[PDB]
Amino acid sequence: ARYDSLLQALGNTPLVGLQRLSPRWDDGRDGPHVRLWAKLEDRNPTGSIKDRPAVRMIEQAEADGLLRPGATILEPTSGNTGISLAMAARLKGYRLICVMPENTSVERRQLLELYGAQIITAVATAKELAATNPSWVMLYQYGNPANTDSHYCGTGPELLADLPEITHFVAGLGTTGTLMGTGRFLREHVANVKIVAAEPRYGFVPELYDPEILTARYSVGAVDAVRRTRELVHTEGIFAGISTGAVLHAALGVGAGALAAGERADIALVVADAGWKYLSTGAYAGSLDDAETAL
Amino acid sequence: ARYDSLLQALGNTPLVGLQRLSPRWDDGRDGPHVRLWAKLEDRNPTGSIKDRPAVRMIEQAEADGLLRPGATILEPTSGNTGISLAMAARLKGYRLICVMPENTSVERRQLLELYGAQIIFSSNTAVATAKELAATNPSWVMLYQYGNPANTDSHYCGTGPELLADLPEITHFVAGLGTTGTLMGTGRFLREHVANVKIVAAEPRYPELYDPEILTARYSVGAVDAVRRTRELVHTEGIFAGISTGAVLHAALGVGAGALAAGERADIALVVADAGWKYLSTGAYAGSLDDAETALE
Ligand SMILES: O=C(Nc1cccc(-c2ccccc2)c1)Nc1ccc(C(=O)O)c(O)c1
Ligand SMILES: O=C(Nc1cccc(-c2ccccc2)c1)Nc1ccc(C(=O)O)c(O)c1
Ligand SMILES: *Cc1c(COP(=O)(O)O)cnc(C)c1O
Ligand SMILES: *Cc1c(COP(=O)(O)O)cnc(C)c1O
Repeated sequence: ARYDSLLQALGNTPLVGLQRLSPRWDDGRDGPHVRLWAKLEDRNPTGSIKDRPAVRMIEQAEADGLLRPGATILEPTSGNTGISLAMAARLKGYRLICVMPENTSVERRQLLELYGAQIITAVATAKELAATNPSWVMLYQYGNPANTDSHYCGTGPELLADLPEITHFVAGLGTTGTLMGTGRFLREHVANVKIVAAEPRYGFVPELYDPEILTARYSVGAVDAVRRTRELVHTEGIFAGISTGAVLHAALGVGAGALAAGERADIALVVADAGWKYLSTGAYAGSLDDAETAL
Repeated sequence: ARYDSLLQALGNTPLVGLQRLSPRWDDGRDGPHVRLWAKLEDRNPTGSIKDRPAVRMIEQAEADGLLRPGATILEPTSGNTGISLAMAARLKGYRLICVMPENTSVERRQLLELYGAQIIFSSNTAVATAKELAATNPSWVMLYQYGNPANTDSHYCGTGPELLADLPEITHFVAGLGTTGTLMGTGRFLREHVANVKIVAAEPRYPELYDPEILTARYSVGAVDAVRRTRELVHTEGIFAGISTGAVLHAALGVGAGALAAGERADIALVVADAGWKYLSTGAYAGSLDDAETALE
């Protein structure tokens, strides 16, 4: 565990059994086990899963000759990808400018500046800004196969190593990188694997998306998401972000499926970031209806 | 990396070279290297170093027969130790009640309840209230992190061995001094294996575990210095740490400048104890440093 740079202290995230919240942790008289396992991607340099594609997208753009020393990077995001890229650019000697509206909160804005980024439909605006300079590159996490590659070459191998007996992989669907990359890999090695997606109730379709890979899709409501998140910290001591709530809700559906049909299940689910940056929204305390409108 | 419980997903935290912020990362014509290495103890179940002694103190109290199934735990803390114990108690089947003042914020309070703790407040009133609750029924226990050798043991048996393994060539270990667990435990261990090791403490300007023999230096750090360093650390190295890391880093840069001036090698390990997330609401990462200084108190 000795790294000459933070960029290497990346991935190799733990997988943790959720014994209290699993439908059936122990095999028994009433049937085989139905287990949830949690992949803690919040144990990453910036505390989110986006550290994986961020570093990969920079290394690929280098390899394709787009990125020369002292160059400048551009991307549409004011969230987790922004943070990740800013960390990674700073360390690779690059300059960053992120792509967001004025509307975007003071919290998100100041966090990016703290990491050293600079501040500026939004996908299109960005493409135009890259077309301004030869040394200005736009990585495009929504289209970039390096996003999908980072999970193919990291996340999937780690899961399979920790959980050879895996039956399902559940994860949030945003850029689609996680599900595409991890699902492509898991299918190759575990033929019977099911790849389940969790998403918000209502946008665009990413170039990375391939529908064949998914077995199922769950549309999750705010109240459900929040409730699950809260259950997850109350019961398991894991303080996750809101997308984990959605993922967990979907994973409990799947799990209830296996339990009803008397089958084994080992369900791996992605904890993509922690609850720290969602705390200011009150959503962890008070009523769930307060929390729903407060999001 | 497959764990049947979160309690095992603990320790084995990474050590990361700070190349930009190090006084001299490369050995050269002008002299030997002077390096800072960062032990990322924010990569822990609850995001702080207190996960290590919290789990240890529960396992020891079990072994000493204080903790039977369904029992209840008590401690003076509304911070990181409280969070850690609440996580750990919940998973070991125990009940928790924490001990705090009125002053303590709504943030800290709600975070503890979110982990499942219960609430008692007035720092020493609160220690005494807890004492009373152990006297209610003998199966209610107070772990006493400030006195408990299991606190010191967790760094002796984990933190130190991990450092030495990653950094055999270590010359200094720098860490914040609160309960003293980190410095005592890690320093006792490092001295046994690296004779010439220097154990430097960082603390703020104005415990039974404390042993003075162990420290080679003490640094008193001002709020403005602390905050500035924290900020430098995220700008330059991409590591978003808590305020105590700022203090630690300030001390580690003093030590480091020493070694550079005297033409000596240095490999200085320093503890990043938690992350900046829970300190962000205080504005201290933005604005003026004088705003940040008064906004912390
Ligand atoms: O896709 C995301 N979240 C997500 C995924 C799946 C489900 C939910 C969700 C959250 C609350 C309620 C219901 C669904 C949320 N997050 C996400 C965050 C950051 C970025 C980024 O580019 O910076 C992103 O592309 C997606
Ligand atoms: O020891 C701590 N911080 C620390 C240590 C050393 C130096 C400083 C510091 C911070 C700002 C300016 C100057 C010094 C701060 N924190 C700490 C947090 C929680 C607990 C707990 O028991 O719950 C604790 O015992 C200590
Ligand atoms: C990116 C992200 C997701 C979705 O992951 P993709 O691989 O982009 O689909 C979910 N939750 C959080 C917190 C994220 O940052
Ligand atoms: C506990 C703690 C310290 C001090 O550690 P001790 O081993 O108790 O001296 C410093 N910083 C943070 C954030 C802590 O939680």
